[PDB]
Amino acid sequence: HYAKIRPWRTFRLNECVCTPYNADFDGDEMNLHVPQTEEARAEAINLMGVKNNLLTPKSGEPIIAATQDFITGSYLISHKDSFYDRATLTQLLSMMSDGIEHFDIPPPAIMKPYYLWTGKQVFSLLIKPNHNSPVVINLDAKNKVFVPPKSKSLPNEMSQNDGFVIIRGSQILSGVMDKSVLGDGKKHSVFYTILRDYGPQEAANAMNRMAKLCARFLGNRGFSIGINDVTPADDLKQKKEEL
Amino acid sequence: AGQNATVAVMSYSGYDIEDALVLNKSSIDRGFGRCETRRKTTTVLKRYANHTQDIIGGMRVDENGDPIWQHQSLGPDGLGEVGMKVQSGQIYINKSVPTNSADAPNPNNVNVQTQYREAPVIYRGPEPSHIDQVMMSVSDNDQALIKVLLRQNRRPELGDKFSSRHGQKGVCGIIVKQEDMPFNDQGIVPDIIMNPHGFPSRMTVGKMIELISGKAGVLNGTLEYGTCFGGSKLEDMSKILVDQGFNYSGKDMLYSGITGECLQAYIFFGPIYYQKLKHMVLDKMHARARGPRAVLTRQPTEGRSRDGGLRLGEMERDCVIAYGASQLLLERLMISSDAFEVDVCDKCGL
Amino acid sequence: TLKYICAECSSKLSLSRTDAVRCKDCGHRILLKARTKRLVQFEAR
Amino acid sequence: EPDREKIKLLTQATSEDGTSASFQIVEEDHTLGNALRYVIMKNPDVEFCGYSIPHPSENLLNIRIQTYGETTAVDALQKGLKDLMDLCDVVESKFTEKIKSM
Amino acid sequence: MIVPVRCFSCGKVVGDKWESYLNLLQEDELDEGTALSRLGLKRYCCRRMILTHVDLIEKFLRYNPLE
Amino acid sequence: EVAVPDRVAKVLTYPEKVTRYNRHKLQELIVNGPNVHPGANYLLKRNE
Amino acid sequence: MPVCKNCHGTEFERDLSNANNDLVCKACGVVSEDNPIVS
Amino acid sequence: MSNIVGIEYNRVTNTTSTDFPGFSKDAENEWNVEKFKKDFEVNISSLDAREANFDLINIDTSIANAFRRIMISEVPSVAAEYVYFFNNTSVIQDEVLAHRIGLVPLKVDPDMLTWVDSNLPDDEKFTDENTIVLSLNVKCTRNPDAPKGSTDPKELYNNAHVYARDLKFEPQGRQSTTFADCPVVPADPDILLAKLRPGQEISLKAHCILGIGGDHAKFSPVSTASYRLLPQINILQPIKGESARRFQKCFPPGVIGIDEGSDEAYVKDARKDTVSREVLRYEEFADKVKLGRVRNHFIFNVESAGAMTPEEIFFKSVRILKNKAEYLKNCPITQ
Amino acid sequence: EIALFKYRKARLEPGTAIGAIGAQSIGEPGTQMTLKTFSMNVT
Amino acid sequence: VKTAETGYMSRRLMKSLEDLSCQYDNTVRTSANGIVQFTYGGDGLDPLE
Ligand SMILES: [Mg+2]
Ligand SMILES: [Zn+2]
Ligand SMILES: [Zn+2]
Ligand SMILES: [Zn+2]
Repeated sequence: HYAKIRPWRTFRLNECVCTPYNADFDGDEMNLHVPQTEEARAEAINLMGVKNNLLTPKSGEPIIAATQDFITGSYLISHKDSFYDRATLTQLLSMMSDGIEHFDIPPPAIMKPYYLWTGKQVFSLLIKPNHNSPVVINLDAKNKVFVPPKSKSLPNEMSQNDGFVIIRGSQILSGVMDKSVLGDGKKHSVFYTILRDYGPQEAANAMNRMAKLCARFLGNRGFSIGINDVTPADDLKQKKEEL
Repeated sequence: AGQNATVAVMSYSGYDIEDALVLNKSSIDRGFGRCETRRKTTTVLKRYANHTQDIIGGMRVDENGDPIWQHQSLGPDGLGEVGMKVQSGQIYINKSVPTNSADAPNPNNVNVQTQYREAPVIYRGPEPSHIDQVMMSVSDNDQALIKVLLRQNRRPELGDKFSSRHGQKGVCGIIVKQEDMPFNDQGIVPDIIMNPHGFPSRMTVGKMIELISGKAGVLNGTLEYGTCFGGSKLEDMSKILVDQGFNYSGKDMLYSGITGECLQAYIFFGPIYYQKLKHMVLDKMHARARGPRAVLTRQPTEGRSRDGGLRLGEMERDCVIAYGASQLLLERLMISSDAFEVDVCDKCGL
Repeated sequence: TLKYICAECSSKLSLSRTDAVRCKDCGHRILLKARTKRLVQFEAR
Repeated sequence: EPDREKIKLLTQATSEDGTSASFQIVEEDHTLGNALRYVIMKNPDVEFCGYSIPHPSENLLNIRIQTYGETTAVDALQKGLKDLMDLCDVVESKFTEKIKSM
Repeated sequence: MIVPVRCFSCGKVVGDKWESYLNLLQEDELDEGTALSRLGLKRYCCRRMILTHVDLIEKFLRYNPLE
Repeated sequence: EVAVPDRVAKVLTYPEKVTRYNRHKLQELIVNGPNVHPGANYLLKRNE
Repeated sequence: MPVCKNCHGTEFERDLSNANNDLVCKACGVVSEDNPIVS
Repeated sequence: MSNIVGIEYNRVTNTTSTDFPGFSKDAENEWNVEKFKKDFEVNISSLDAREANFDLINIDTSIANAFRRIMISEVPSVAAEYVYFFNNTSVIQDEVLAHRIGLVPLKVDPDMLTWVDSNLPDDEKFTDENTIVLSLNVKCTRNPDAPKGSTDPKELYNNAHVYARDLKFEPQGRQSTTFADCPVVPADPDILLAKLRPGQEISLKAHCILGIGGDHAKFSPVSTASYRLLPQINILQPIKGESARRFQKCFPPGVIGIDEGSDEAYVKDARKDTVSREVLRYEEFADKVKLGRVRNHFIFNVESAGAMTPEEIFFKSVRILKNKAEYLKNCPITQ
Repeated sequence: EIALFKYRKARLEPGTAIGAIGAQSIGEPGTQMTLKTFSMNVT
Repeated sequence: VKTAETGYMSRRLMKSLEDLSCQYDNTVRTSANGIVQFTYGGDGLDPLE
């Protein structure tokens, strides 16, 4: 890793790379080292850098994409029904790459009766920020579970949910950002695609602009598990009582 | 053995990943989880079998200047005061022994007590502390036993463990100033925020009943039950919560901190008894420099006590072999550890 | 010097340089030490 | 007094003529972040203005005001920041003229 | 030990909240909750200290060997 | 990046041989002092 | 014990800070020895 | 959108204020300084010495969040920090006792003092307006008297429960000038700091400072400066008959009432209830009575720590927000 | 172009401790659920 | 107990397979400049990427 100088003497690394360390944040100490000569410092950073080590070598899938809050908040961002206001989309698009780089606002998914951007276009803006970044990619995959398209339909997109995803020109057109589409799974995630298409640097930049996005938005949206959330209904009770 | 605090179960600010709590400034500043760490340091002064005694006299004034940084908090008695502070270098208890009594000469009329060299024990510590109780006494064999304990009032900092009594652990992630945490109609800002992800895979639903039971206990007045297989049930509990005017499930509508509008999903919050553990970050921080080495291998010591040393190998040095690093694995096991100068030869090169 | 508070009846006694340390009429063996008369300073944080 | 400490234009985020500028303002927090975003955003020339702190332990805030081809984003913040003062002056005047009763 | 001067989460003062509670529990008895309702407690995180907090300083000041 | 706090960053050094390029920066970290964070603890000249 | 380079026969002081505690001289500043070896 | 949110049993709807030009095909009316002055009239309920319920109108949640954010932390207050001691032989250690001395409010109005710097040490820290010094000394013996008191230690020991009124005030020179027209006291005199016993002694000298709420917790003048979105009941298809009794027993006995006999259930007022939403459980009111939480109202409930009236607090918050914006307006831009 | 550029790059670059990578790969999956349900008496 | 056995299994699996290079003849070679397989996996490709 590189260094960073912050107060509050406990360590900080990130949370996207917590999976290879298998950390649990339960009073878990974990020591660091420094190289000494100018040979071994570059030998560490060019051969063991985090941008180089996006893959575990046991099968070649991406292992460092994100973790639980990031995936479950991007699912709430891009579900199917999270139409954003222009002020809300404006704040949410500025709050990923705070002031370092700019964006080109696309035409929204819905014209004159109230202008509302679909959350999938909002995740599409996360991948391709501008036309100055050659980050055009293509993907077609599956959101880890789907009810199959019960009729006689050739694509797996005509289901009760989003199901089969598709990316054409760094733009998602259907789907959510759950597991095995985002990472920690099979070899068809978005970050693996950015990696194989345009190197390690843009792959790291997409993750570090998704992290500041979702960590700062999920504290604003709201999410809880109350006793109403885990309440068995009377129908389930009377079905269990006879079964 | 703890402290009570209201707590909003939500995913807040991304510092709530895997048992990662987030505390509240100006709520922790009002005496929430304040610690007192007490360590004693007893140095019994003994008289030797060489007709001598260890005088604990000190107080080098050095031109009437409220004396120097070594002997500042010692006073004109030899023993340290009560209430004075010490920050990594003041001598708080004196111990002066002679060296002619280290051997066994005859008890001649020559000066046995001719030198009173200074070998005390000093408070080596990262943070300043105070002395609140120092006592000198007697032991079994008529010698001056001295016990002194030092205490520091540790403010609970960032990195400190905070675990619920119900079965979920936690280390704080960041501290929030006052008002970036979501309030309600009454305007009560919660203290801590727990992970919603900590509930399913750890499979805890009794804490989700504990917030409701604590809310009704602080509402109706009575300290409520909750023992094994009995106690106060939930059916009358929801009736009490809906009879006062709150929600029947412990939920509440909350207003966001950084933007002021409402929260899209409801957030439930109530008191949980939160105990603090013996894992203060000052007691677990470690460092290493070019410091002490052993007499046997000229390598650093173990643990944290002597100086410290953090080994790598037998499963750890093989990782950079799996990477293919050559010069790092050479340097951090040869040059940074010990650079030695064995002379060799060609003919019988021993 | 007025220090060396007792631990059984709390009497202010001043032992000499050779005492083989003993208390006053309480009949005790150990003794604590009184607080210094200086001015300790810190903020209320 | 040449007291340049608060506002600072990012030389590595703006365009050539103007129209977009990252303003790194110091010693300020969410006390005026959404109070200034809401006023600059309802300018019909300004089309994209949002605020985000880099890190909470640092006392920094970055705001990026994008606009169309009419006005400069440097001078757009001037008119979008005078109007919050006008808001507070109107609220203070009405509160003073109402608190004289009862 | 001693009740704090202000509560943790909110900021309402908790002075004249403890002795006026035990004085109201000994003389002019109320059950548990109308005591706080007549003393003036509204927000229920200001009510988790007077209801809570066994008094430890009255048991700590017992240990003084004729001080 | 791992955030290394200054309570363990001021005790954890890295040698830098001056190479007529960082002479001003290393002179700044010498004149600044080892108490504050951008500084230097120890030094070893050309002579033994 | 008085082995030094710039001065001769001065006093010494093992360090208290930085967990380094080497036996160093005064008024110029030279360690004048190896690392400390303790048991 | 009619300035109202939806309240469903699992989530809310239309949280964003969305009242800007550039939202649907035209200018959903712009700022227009004459219109914002014409369409702004507030409604004050009451002002006590420790209670204010003054409302607000025609502004979004953003600047209302600003006016509750600066009110709770970013307005100055007055409290003691530096507590000098003299041979405190109590059982309470000096850090916790000085914390109790600091954190209690001190009833004295600001703008009689200025701010302090971090440099210029102790002989020059307190320059002619910095210090409200509060000197204290207390000790007791066994009280010479004949009570019995075999359980309660009230008449047995002198002043064993020291209060906030024991903290005296020492004026020096010009400090007595601000004391003549404004005598200083603490906020509440019946605030328990410590508990002592005979043989123990507490004497000290605390210095004061002017601070902002970002430093410590004692620099906040308001306990709770929050607001409330007003609940608007939007009941349709009236419920006359015997269902109004269950409709009254389900809601609080406040906001809703019944005329007479077999009439419908009207609404008494607006500023009475929170949202209990028990009606979203039963299969009678789940699709018959629709409530909500309207914007535009922002019911305040502030209370003082004892330092100043809340009509001074809100005015000071508005003035310090205007000054904080003016200091950024007059700042030159330098890359 | 793209398929051949991804195939010539996927050739194993010489000078790599393939035995060390493989031995870290085999020794890694220490989960070992060991479902002893059902072919009877097989480990 | 399973992790206690698996740690020693992964440690004693290592030393028999620790020194195994891959020279520029597209072969995999041992410590004594021997050979165990003439091209890695039959193809000679990287199993990581
Ligand atoms: Mg662990
Ligand atoms: Zn005695
Ligand atoms: Zn409270
Ligand atoms: Zn020297």
